[PDB]
Amino acid sequence: QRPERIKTTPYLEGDVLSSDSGPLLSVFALQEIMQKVRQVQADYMTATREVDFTVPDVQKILDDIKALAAEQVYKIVKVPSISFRHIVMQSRDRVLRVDTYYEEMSQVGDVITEDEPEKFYSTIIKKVRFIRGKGSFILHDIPTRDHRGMEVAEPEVLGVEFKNVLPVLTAEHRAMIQNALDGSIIENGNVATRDVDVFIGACSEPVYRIYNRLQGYIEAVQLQELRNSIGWLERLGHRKRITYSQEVLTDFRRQDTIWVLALQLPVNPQVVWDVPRSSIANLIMNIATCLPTGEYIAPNPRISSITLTQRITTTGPFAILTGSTPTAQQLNDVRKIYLALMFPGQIILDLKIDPGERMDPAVRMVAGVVGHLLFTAGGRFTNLTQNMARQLDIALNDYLLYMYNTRVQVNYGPTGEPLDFQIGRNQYDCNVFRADFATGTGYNGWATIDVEYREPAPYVHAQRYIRYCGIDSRELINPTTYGIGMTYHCYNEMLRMLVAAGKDSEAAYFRSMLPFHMVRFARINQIINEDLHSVFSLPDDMFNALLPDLIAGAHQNADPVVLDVSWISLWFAFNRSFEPTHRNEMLEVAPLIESVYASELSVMKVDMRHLSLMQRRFPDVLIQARPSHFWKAVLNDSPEAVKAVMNLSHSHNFINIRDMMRWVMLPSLQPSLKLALEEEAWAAANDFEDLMLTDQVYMHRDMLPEPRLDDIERFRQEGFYYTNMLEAPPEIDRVVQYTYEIARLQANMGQFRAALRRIMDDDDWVRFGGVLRTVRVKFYDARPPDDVLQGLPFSYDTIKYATETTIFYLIYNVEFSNTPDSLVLINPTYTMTKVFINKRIVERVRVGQILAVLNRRFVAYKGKMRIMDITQSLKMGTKLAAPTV
Amino acid sequence: DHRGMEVAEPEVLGVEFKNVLPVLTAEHRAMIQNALDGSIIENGNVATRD
Repeated sequence: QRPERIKTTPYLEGDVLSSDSGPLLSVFALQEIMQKVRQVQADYMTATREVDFTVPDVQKILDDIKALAAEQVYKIVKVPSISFRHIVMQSRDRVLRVDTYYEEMSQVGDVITEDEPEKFYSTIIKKVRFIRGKGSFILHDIPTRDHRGMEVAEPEVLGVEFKNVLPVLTAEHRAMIQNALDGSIIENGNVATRDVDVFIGACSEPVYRIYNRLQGYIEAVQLQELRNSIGWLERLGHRKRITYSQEVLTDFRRQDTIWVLALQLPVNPQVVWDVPRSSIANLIMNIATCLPTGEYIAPNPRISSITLTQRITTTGPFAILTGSTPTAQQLNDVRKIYLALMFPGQIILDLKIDPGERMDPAVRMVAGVVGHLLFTAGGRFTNLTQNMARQLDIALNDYLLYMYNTRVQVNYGPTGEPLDFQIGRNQYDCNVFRADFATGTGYNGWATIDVEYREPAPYVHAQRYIRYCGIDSRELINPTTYGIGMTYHCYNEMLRMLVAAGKDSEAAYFRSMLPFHMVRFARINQIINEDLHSVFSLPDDMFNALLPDLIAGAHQNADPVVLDVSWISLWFAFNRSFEPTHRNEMLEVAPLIESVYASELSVMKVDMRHLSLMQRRFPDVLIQARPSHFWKAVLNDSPEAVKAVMNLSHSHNFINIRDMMRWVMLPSLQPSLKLALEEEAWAAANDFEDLMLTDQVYMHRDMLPEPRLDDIERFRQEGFYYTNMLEAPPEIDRVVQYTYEIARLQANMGQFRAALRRIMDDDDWVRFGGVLRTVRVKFYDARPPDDVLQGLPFSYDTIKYATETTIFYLIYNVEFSNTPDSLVLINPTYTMTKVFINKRIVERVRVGQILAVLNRRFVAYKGKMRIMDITQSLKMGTKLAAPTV
Repeated sequence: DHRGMEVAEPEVLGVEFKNVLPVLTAEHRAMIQNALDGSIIENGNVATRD
């Protein structure tokens, strides 16, 4: 199926040894990281917090991100909420209404206390998700009816309930209200093919604000935004070289279907790379969605042995090493070496000194040669530590001086460093094979440009093309040189030195394995810049600073993972190839999985951005608060799939207070449907009076009003009642201002009860402002008990400054046989608590304006329309008919 | 935690006054709590470590 795997000559055709895959190396790499930190913490006296190291199921995590793409933040409903109610009384033709949105806003979270700061943040988040979850509907297929030629709507789709008003209302206003119910007509409803329903209604302004943003979203987010997203998915498949079917996408929209698109496919890749200490978590997600399943191909066995007649056979110099097998421990070390070659800067190797294992001394000296022509310590990236590259130069110094043939001459240098001599008859200077991390004089990348830039990438953050040993992946399609001149500089100097030291039988081996060597790096290049190109890859501003922060030893936030290999694992990784067979299963669903993950991080950042300012707005509430409280609060009201990706390296326990504060200040947001529906919900809560929380609560000595009634019907008609709710707050003069620091000291000095009563006797007003309070609304007919009547704004335990207050309405119900002095007593009953709210909540308005609240232009869809989501169709394997210019 | 800055708990200090707090007067008990809230924790730097 591919032009590069057509194996004509039987050179590259060899035996299959083992296999590997994407979803297997992802769980293997996290095991080898967490086993190392659980090993050094068991051998030494370590003193830290107990952090459990469990290896999470990666395949369950990637499935749960995919199930989140099928979520629907909107909902389909036929009728809106109730949104208004009326309470009847003794009066006819005069009632009082109740906006029942604030009744629903009363019992949302818990009571705000001045000692639990984490419970304050969860009370806020529970309110805003209640606003967004309620005001996000479509209102499809409302019921209507007919009246005298015009189309009037059924009264159930109006947001007023008045069914208790009719059996007490007079027969004159029954017809005066019936013209209004037949006045809620359908606008331009007497034309067919309308395809929509327009009517007027009543709903509260904090929820109607969400209804405008969702309805305005579908007007602007349509086919052209699907046109950009599919056109971007063509360019990623244009690079990754996937095959297409003969089926293209046509932009034919039906006349009865409405498209809703919740995501955007060009992902801002900075959003993933601001998550604190997520450098290892981005690596494991890169393996699971991009590595293809391959087989380790052993080289052709006729390279060593050439059989002449029957019993005459040429034998190799490493006859003992080629006929060995890797044990099950060492095979897990070959899978580390190819895991460190595919991810160039991010994974670095070491040596793993082990006293239990006893090897031949010759396998170390042979594997000092193989390390010098397989790895890379050049001027751009490194595959191996400053210590691992030091024990290879000593292993080369010992191999070049243990001469089992006739000794060649050697002239040492003035220092004592390894490889400081001039071996050979013609005195090849062996000084150039010591590791020099600024130029890479020994390993690959000596005279090679192994990082090049040639085209703008689909993911804008990773533009580089890794080219191991200066070889393109197009030297398997159209080769440049012959089958003998396939040589590069870092290998060729190793051969002409190994001949000079008399080891020209081993040099015959490494020369005859040159084209097998170059083909392997020509397939690693076809995995790095062709398959492992995701948003989870490393950006260029972190890749370029990996090596120059390794030499200086400075601190870095993209610190590499150090893994351990063995000595013989250097040899067994030489004679393998990893030629991939099948690409990864979830490669096509990959960028939709990245899109949901980047979008859910965007809505988490906004929920911490607004909560971080509450201390600078109400400092008297949050005394014992810290930035880890809203970090703990909004992570509870978040999907567990996105939380499981952020804790892939158990970094939830290793974050200090100035790292989570750095994430909430980094500007990078991925716009989607939910963020366009969340930021509108936060805009409706920037006053807190729509959250039933206020600071303007007063205390003022005032008697319960005893209406000295003389006419029974006039007292019955006018609708007499009493509430503690002010219509307007008192003046700035004549009042006394208290706060938390003043009122707390007066309780400890014993002057809180005394100095407050002197204000109550001089007929003044005291404000307890500074903190917030939970406010409820109650209704009573007879005399309410003491807590409501004298209910103090504070309490005792030494005081509770933020006690829950209440709003009570006392409807005076009178009968015929009551004395005018019956409700007049000798000694009055005072009330103290008086709260102002600045909201139209409970207003006593006559029945001429009972349905004057119909001022909301609702827009509804007809029942023939269809509402379908198209977010699940943003796969990479799709192609569209009309290409994007 | 207190007012957005960090303070130390009273047992982290090297004194034990738990037997004198029941006898001590309520006027000075609120003043010894305010005196206890003055031991702020400065951030330091020991070989480039927090």
